[PDB]
Amino acid sequence: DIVMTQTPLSLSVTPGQPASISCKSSQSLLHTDGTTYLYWYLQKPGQPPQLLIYEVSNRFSGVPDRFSGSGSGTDFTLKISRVEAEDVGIYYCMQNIQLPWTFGQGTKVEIKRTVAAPSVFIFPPSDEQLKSGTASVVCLLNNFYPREAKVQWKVDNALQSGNSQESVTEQDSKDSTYSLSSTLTLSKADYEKHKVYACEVTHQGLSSPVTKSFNRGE
Amino acid sequence: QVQLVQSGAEVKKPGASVKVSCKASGYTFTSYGINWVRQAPGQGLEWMGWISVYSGNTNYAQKVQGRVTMTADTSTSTAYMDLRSLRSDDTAVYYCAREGSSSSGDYYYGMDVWGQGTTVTVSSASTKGPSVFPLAPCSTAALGCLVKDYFPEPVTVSWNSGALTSGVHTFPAVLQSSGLYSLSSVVTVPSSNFGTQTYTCNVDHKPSNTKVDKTVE
Amino acid sequence: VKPLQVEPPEPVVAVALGASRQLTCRLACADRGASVQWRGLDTSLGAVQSDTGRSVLTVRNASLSAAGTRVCVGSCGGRTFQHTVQLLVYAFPNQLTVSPAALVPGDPEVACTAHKVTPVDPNALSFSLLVGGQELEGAQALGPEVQEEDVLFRVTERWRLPPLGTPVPPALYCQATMRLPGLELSHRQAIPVL
Repeated sequence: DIVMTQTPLSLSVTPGQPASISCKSSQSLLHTDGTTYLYWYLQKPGQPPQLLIYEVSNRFSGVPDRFSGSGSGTDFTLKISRVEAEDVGIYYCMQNIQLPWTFGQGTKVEIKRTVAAPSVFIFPPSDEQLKSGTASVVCLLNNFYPREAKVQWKVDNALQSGNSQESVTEQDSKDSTYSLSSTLTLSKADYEKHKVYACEVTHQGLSSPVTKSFNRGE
Repeated sequence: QVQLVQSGAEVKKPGASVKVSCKASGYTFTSYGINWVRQAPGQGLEWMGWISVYSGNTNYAQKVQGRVTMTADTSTSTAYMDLRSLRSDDTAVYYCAREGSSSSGDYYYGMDVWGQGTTVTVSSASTKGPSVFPLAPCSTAALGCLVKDYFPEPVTVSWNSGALTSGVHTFPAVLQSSGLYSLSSVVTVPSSNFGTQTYTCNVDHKPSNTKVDKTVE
Repeated sequence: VKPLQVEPPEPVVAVALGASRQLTCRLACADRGASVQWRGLDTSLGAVQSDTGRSVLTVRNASLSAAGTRVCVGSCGGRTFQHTVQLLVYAFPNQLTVSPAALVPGDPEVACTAHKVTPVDPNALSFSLLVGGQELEGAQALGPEVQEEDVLFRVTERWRLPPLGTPVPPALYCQATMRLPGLELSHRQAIPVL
């Protein structure tokens, strides 16, 4: 199988600035008929894949000239002279010369903005849910940049592990920030053993970590 | 407008089988082949197999060879992917795409038109509607709804029947170890407003025909 | 060069009514089991034979019903190629009439009609009045008139005649020109000046 390797796999681009993605195949993509079968696809957040470039350097209908594909043999480059908010998503290269078709890992493109610290919020479980015999505590880090942040759960000062999950939104096109939601889940019984519930947040934008907490039963 | 319309999301148990369809319109079905490409959650794209509409020839990727059959029906302009012996690791969105050249054979475009995709959730869980809990605190405050223990995907959430969109963040669902999903939707508003204005989340889970409105105080 | 090639390669091709056009599709692929396929998208396909050339499609005794778009399709190594060709069937017999048949000084006008022809669009069907090979100056066209007699057409061009002066030309020449992709035909009819 031909191996397609993209570097880098993450790009943070200042509005206006150029972006460049390298795609290398383990073997040449030039066919005996003269065509070099290297293709670029873009998958935007929440949407199906779309054709971006065909045969190395031909832009598909509707693709701005600010996207430009080039290369030959085993080394290829996709350049984007400017990255608009609409351009963010995951870009894939793919060889179409020898079955099975193989894609690169996909390079994630995002807008680079000034660092922005998160607004941190914590939510106790609802009485309604506690009747159900389960307790979820939720910590919200709202509108921060970059997406790299750390949420640490503490119950009575003890770090929690394996009973929390989180997810992050797609980059906001207006302010270029992210929000993150983390959920700690305890049985109603375990919840009732401890008083202090805290979420500890570490971010490039915070001088020191920020803690939000409440006491169960206040 | 060239279009590929795929069948709806499916839930199947490990070891079962699934048949995804891809209905073609807006172009000549027999002048293009059909690829199937999938994407497991938070993963890259991966080519699955190919059906040559006009000849009946196929090619399968290693991951599905021996338990997949792809075909094309020229009577209804529909292509099918039939994947048996399902694994949890088959869980993915499955895309079909037409594959072909310019009208003169001049350029090979590759996959220029894609279907919207079909979510295939290989799971042993049973269909369950969500539980909606308020997310309230103990000049900005945050509030929200926790949409918990549902299956399968998706649910939809809005606030104030679409009238409230500003500052809303509806996060990706996470899959709990219980095999049930959980989702949060929040909105930050001026503090004085939390308490004078009305904030209601509208939660929808079509698979279980579940409609929930929750006002959070 | 791409695997699938058709001869002739032009995207649209012309053929005379009642005449025949043969189109050859071939696919340069290394694996055997490779095949191509002609298909009629807009019209009935015609007769395909698989040996000579490669895949040879033949339109025979062409009627207007044969005009339309056809495509040849073929895959090589998992890549599907197509070649589209559109066929135009035209009627343009050598049936060009003039009125009056002969000109008499004092005649204001002359008309010339091309009979049982198609298409009749001015970009393809054009008329001219000529004298000594050259278009007759002072001649004023009144405008084409399309009429009937598969349903063909008769098309009439009328000209306001200029003063013919002395010596009156021995004859004027009405000429109809047919221009289609790959086609240029003309018929000339004489107009004796009495």
